[PDB]
Amino acid sequence: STSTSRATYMDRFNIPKNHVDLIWDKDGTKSHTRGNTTYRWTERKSNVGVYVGYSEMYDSSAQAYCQSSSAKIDTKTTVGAPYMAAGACPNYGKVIAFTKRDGSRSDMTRWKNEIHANVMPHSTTSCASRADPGAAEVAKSIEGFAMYAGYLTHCPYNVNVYRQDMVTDKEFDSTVCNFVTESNPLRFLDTTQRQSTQPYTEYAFHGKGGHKGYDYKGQTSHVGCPPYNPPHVTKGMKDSSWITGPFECSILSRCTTHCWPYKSGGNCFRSLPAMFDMSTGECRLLGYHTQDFRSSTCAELTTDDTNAFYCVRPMKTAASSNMVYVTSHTRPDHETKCPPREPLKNVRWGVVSKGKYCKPMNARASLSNATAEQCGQRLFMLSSADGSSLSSQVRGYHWATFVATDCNMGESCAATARGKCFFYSTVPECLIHSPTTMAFTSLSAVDPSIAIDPDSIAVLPEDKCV
Amino acid sequence: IVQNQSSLAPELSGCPPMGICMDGTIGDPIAS
Repeated sequence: STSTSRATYMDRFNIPKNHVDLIWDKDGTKSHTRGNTTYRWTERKSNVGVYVGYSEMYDSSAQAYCQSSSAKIDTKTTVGAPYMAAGACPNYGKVIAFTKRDGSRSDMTRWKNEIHANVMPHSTTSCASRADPGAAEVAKSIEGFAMYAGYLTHCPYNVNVYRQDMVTDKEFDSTVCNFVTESNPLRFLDTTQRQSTQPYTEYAFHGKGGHKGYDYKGQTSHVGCPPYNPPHVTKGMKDSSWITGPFECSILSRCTTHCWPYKSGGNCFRSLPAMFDMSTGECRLLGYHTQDFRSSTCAELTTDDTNAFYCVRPMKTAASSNMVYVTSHTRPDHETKCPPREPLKNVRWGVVSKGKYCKPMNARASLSNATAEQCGQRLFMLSSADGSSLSSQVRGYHWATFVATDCNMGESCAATARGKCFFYSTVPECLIHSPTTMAFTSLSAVDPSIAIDPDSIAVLPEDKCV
Repeated sequence: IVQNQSSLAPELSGCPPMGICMDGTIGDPIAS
């Protein structure tokens, strides 16, 4: 049945239903087999914010470390609650931009620098001198959002990390996380590969190298000891080859929580979000869950105050369309449950009319004389957001149809064409073909020049009698 | 004091603070 197949396909565009807050649990009622592995999860709620997505920090380790009132989570300060970044669908084009408080002078590559959360060095035991946490980290004035490259020589560093923290964590699975176990640890300083210069080869728990990060070594031959001279240029993972897409990137986050140190009163790192680069395959863990901060106390682009947090907000641009914002709890069936990266060329969102026709959805709102990129950007900014304060801005719009004044939106004019953006809060059931239109979702990249066709199962002739 | 195992690790290592000794050798990872 084509109608059934159409509904099954169009399910991937039902963002409020499918962009959920899930947690991993072997007794969860939700499941999906991806390749050889059956993933199990619980859906805590639906309709997670797309622009900014949060849910309460969930820690099912035996000690429940990051659920403690004394655990510092970056969102407590910036949002007012201990939130992890949430949302089961990969968010294409979404980058955490460093901005002024009014959103101007945005910097969409600053995030690649490491954080300065006053963590490293965590210990200086046996060192000739001491140093406070923070001393080894990149200068506050160049702080980004990327998680530290690594910690200790490898993870799990000892069998107690593995047996007391990892295996008894209800979100951990030794098969899914088979690259960070006792028998197959994730290497930061690989001592099995000595060099003429030093007794190890440097890798990283995440990333492909080349970034500004903390000085893990210090200036002395006693690795980890003060003094430090950041920034240090990071190296890449020893083996990133299994990270083939955004969901695999989320697995790197899922599995590496216990690789980071936590002591009462300090930052507790868990369920970290990540950036995936579709063009290079790089998976980079982010150290912060915060996605938007624009309070009067936010630092605008540069500060020396290590107790301040930078002004940031999510942004999409045509040029950011290779980037993907991925939460730790990405759903393994996302290809069939979530929108694809590319906008959809030459179609209009609709709902089924009289069985075998499609009528356009009813617009909630419109924007005139916009570009297609602007349509996708504003859709994103008007979609949904957790954290309360942006509720007056977001409207619940997850689908938009751009109608060019006189450009075929599959041709080269698409990148500069102006026209009208129509915004919708209705779940779509079908698509109508048109030469002069392009369809966006709030999870789509916003470059009209990469737009592709939907599956033709979605497309029906227009009901022109409405 | 509440801390996770990776936080405690350098205090148990034979080669603190990161697991590489002054002479470039490693671990006993749990030496005490």
